[PDB]
Amino acid sequence: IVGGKVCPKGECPWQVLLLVNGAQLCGGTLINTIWVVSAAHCFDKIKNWRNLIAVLGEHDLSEHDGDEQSRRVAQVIIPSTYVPGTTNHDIALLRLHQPVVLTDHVVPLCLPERTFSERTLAFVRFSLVSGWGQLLDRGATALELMVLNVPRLMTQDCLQQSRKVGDSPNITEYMFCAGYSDGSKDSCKGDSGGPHATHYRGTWYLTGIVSWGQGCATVGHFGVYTRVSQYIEWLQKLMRSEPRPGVLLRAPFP
Amino acid sequence: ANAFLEELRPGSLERECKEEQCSFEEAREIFKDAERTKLFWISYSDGDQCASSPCQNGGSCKDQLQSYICFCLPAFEGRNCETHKDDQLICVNENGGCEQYCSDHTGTKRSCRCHEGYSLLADGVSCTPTVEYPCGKIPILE
Amino acid sequence: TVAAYNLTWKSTNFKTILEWEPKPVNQVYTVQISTKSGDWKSKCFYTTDTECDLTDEIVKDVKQTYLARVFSYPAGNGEPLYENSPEFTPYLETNLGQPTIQSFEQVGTKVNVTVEDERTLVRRNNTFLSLRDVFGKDLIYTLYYWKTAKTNTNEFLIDVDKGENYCFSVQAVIPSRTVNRKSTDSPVECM
Ligand SMILES: *C[C@@](*)(O)[C@H](CCCNC(=N)N)NC(=O)CNC(=O)[C@H](CCC(=O)O)NS(=O)(=O)c1cccc2c(N(C)C)cccc12
Ligand SMILES: *[C@@H]1O[C@H](CO)[C@@H](O)[C@H](O)[C@H]1O
Ligand SMILES: *[C@@H]1O[C@@H](C)[C@@H](O)[C@@H](O)[C@@H]1O
Ligand SMILES: [Ca+2]
Ligand SMILES: [Ca+2]
Ligand SMILES: [Ca+2]
Ligand SMILES: [Ca+2]
Ligand SMILES: [Ca+2]
Ligand SMILES: [Ca+2]
Ligand SMILES: [Ca+2]
Ligand SMILES: [Cl-]
Ligand SMILES: [Cl-]
Ligand SMILES: [Cl-]
Ligand SMILES: [Mg+2]
Ligand SMILES: [Mg+2]
Ligand code: NA
Repeated sequence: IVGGKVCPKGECPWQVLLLVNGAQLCGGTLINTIWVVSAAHCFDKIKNWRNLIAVLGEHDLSEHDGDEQSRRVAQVIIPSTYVPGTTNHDIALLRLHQPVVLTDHVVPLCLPERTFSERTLAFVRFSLVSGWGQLLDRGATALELMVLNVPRLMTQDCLQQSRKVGDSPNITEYMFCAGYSDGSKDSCKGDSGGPHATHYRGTWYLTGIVSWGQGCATVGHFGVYTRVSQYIEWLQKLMRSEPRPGVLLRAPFP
Repeated sequence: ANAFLEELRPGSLERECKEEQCSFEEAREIFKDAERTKLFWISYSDGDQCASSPCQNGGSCKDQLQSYICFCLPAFEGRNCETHKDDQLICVNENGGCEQYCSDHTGTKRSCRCHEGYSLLADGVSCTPTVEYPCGKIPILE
Repeated sequence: TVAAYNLTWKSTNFKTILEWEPKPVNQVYTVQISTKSGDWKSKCFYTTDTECDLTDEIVKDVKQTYLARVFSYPAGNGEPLYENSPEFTPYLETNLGQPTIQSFEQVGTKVNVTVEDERTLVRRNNTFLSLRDVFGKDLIYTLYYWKTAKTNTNEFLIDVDKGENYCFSVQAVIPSRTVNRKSTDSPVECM
């Protein structure tokens, strides 16, 4: 996160830290006691599928306390349409091997229905993005969880304002822009998989996943987030599925 | 207006324009200067655009030049107070007032629903947790 | 479908209507309005009109700056096509309505001319505010008589040659504006 603040411990209680071979990999969002949503691209270079861990209740990566809960990741489910090395369909659903235990420091974010998300949540201007990613583009990651409030744009507005870059990825119906074009504030590398969370009438909902941006807080560019509303039925169906033996499952989308 | 030997009388705004309709020339006979006459004439001949009663639903009309403004009662809006705020209870209008999920039902009233972990209250729109740690709430702040 | 165009704000005494083109053919419209940091509120849902009254939203704060956008939806129904309006700041841009002379009186050697309070669409405490309630010292009235007088209130006190009949017309003015600075002249009234 660039230009954010530290999230007071306990105030981002659905944030997940994913680790691969005990090293920090990406963020994620807890959506009930067993299932986490993150970004597909986080898993492009994984070789040791059996050494993925999700940590809930984390805040300060330099100190341990009794609020952290770690669970092995039993399954990583990615849409079959996702192409490694590219940005479209940038979502993963992770099944934890055992449930985390809900506490004052560990609570899921609500996964909304599609129509509610498209018709109501999409028009709430600001939402929170969070993570332990880079503090500056090409700068060292954060030790304390950081959070940032960002405004959402419809794609037509995002496209016109944005400085043209030759060879850049298309903004598709599966993604939406949010943030600021003036260089001040954005999510960044190492925040991927983390929630874009929207508050509506006293409850918080998952509306985006940190996905891709040109650098981070580049002038003339916004952060781009996976539109989670396009995957509600896909996530719901998969959460009803029976576990497979291998960890990675490519599942058809739609 | 003109009648036998009335034009022997000097002109009178009240007699000729307020109590009767006056022609442009009768008006000019009163004001004399062309510019004074046109300033009078611009409004006098404009017409009362409120005479068609355009403001609906108990609203109030104020005449302007070639135009009017409608002041609506609190339950109406629109140029002519034609839109009934009470007829607007559909999910795209502020989520139908549902706290969480809204479902349209054509002909009959929209209904409101809740995420798992919550249940719908007596009021048909509010949601209440049914579990200790429902999704989307921050325990240390509540 | 085609996006709306020539989005234009029509506003007098805070009654504020957005207008656009074109007439729809197999498409309907919905309007949204917001302030720069606020949430978008929908209005005129699936209308086939090419106007949308936004008075009730903008009178919540007439000094805010509002952005509207008009969505076009294919008849019977990704993100839709849409077009943004110009920004609109009601206190700076609303037209001042045509005023009316309420009365004039000869108080001996002088004539008082009183301008009727000009009602606006801003409500407070369940009643409509006047232009002077909203603008305060930003609003003056000007009187043309037969030459000119100006007032910080709704009344003028002018000197008159006795037994002579005078004619009056008045204009609402916001002297700090450069555009839409003055109303049209009131109807002329005469002694
Ligand atoms: C994996 C996540 O931790 C991280 C989150 C970044 C969120 N960023 C912002 N909110 N600003 N996501 C990624 O690292 C995914 N990759 C990129 O964002 C990528 C980084 C390179 C860069 O130029 O910044 N940028 S990109 O998505 O725009 C992108 C993707 C693919 C190809 C690109 C090229 N080509 C064709 C070589 C050029 C430029 C950007 C490209
Ligand atoms: C008289 O009323 C009609 C509608 O009833 C309106 O269109 C005119 O503008 C008004 O003068
Ligand atoms: C004019 O104003 C409207 C709002 C209503 O109150 C009417 O009763 C009145 O004449
Ligand atoms: Ca820790
Ligand atoms: Ca006569
Ligand atoms: Ca006559
Ligand atoms: Ca005459
Ligand atoms: Ca007569
Ligand atoms: Ca004559
Ligand atoms: Ca008129
Ligand atoms: Cl485990
Ligand atoms: Cl990036
Ligand atoms: Cl006034
Ligand atoms: Mg008389
Ligand atoms: Mg004559
Ligand atoms: Na920027």
